[PDB]
Amino acid sequence: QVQLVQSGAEVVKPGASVKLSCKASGYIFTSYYMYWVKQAPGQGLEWIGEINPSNGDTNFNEKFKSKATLTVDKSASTAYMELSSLRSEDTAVYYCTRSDGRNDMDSWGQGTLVTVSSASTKGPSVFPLAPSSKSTSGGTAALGCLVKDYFPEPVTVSWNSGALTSGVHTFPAVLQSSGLYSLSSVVTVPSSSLGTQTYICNVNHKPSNTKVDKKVEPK
Amino acid sequence: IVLTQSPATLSVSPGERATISCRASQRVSSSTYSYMHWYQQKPGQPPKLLIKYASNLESGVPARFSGSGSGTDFTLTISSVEPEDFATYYCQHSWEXPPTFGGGTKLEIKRTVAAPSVFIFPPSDEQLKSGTASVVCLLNNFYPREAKVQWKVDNALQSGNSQESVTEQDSKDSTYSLSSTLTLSKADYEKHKVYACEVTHQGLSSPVTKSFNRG
Repeated sequence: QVQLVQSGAEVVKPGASVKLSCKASGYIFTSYYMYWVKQAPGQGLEWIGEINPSNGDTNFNEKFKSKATLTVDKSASTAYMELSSLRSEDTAVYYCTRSDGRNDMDSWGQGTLVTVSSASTKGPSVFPLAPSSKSTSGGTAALGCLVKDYFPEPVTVSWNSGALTSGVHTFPAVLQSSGLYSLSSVVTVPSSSLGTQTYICNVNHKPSNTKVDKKVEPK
Repeated sequence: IVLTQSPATLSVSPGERATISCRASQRVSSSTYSYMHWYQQKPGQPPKLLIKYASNLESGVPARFSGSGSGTDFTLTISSVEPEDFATYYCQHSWEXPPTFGGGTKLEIKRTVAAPSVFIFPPSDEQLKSGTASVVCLLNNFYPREAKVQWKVDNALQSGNSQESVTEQDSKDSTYSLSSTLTLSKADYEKHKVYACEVTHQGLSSPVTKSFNRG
C-alpha cells in the first residue's frame, strides 16, 4: 500500500518558520515527484510546488516561491516543506501528495493544520458523557467524551482504538469565549450491552502532545 | 489557467444521476489527450483521485463515476448516486505550470424527514470537581438540518451560556446530528434544580423535552 503520513498540527508564531514532514512508504520514494498543496479554511486548493526526490530539483508556484522551501531525506523516505515568515493568511491545511508524471496527484497525505497565532498551545481536559436513563431511546444508549479547552485545532477522537466507528459523531469544534476550543464525540450503541461491552474514547491533540484514553461507563 | 466549477452546490436523491461541470479559461487538451483530473473530498479527509486525463477511472474507484469532455469543457457524472457520495468535488488541470484547481462543487444528498432522537447528559462528577458544569444535549440523526434547541433551568429560558455544533451529512444515512452544550460555574449550576433541553424540528409535531434533576 502506498502511504504518505504527515507530521502533526502545530501553532506557529507570526513571523516564525515551521518545517513540515511527509513520510512516504509502500513505493520507491525517488520514483515519484512530491507535490505540496495548501487548503485554507473553507477555501479550495492551491499548488505550492514540487520536488524530485531523486535529485532535489524543485519548482514553485510564483505565488509561493518566497514562502516555501522544499527538501528530502532519501534514506528516511521523507519530504519536507519549510514555510517562512508566517502570517494569518498562512493558517491552513498543508498536504503532500505524490505525482507520477506531473499530471494527476494520486496519493495524498492526511494534511497538517498549521495555525499562525500568538496564543499558546493548550491540551484538552476529557470528561465522560456516561450513558444513563436520560441518554436512552428505543433500545439504544448514547455515550461520549467531552473534549474541553484546547488550542489550536485539531483534536481527533477514536473509539476502542478505531474498532468502533458505526454511529460515532465527533462534532465540529466550537470556539469558546476563552479563545479555546471544545467538542464532544458521541456514539449510540445497544442499550442491551451496556453491561458487557467496553467503550473507550482515544483523544489526541498533537499540538500539545496530549493523549487521553477515557473508559466511559454507565452512571 | 482558471478552472470554474458549476453549479456551486448540487442536491440529488440516491439512485439519481448527478452531473457537474468544470470550464477551463483556456484549452487544456492536446490533439489526442485531455489534462483534467477530478477529486472527491469527504469531510476531514484529503482529496481522493477519481478520474484522470478527463475519462480514466482511477483503479479502486466505483464504476458509477465517469468523466468526459475535451478542450475547455469537462463533466463528471455519477450515474446513480449513493449516500456516500456526499462530498465536495474538484477539478484540476495539468496543462501548464502551475497546476490549478476549480472552486469545488458540494454534493448534498436529499432524504426523507427524520425526527431527532434526543439525549441529555448531566455534568460528570470529575468536571464538577474542577469548578465547571457542562450539560450536553444531543440531537441525533435528523433531517432536514433546521432544528431549534432551547435550554430551560427550573423552567426559565436561558439566554446565553450555550453553544451548538452540527455535523456534516452522514455518509451512510444522510442525516445530521447536533450537540448543544450549556456551560455554568459549579456555583451557578448548584443553585438550580431542573435542567431541560427543549427541541423543535419539523419531524416532531410539538417540542420534545429531555430533562433531569441535578443529583
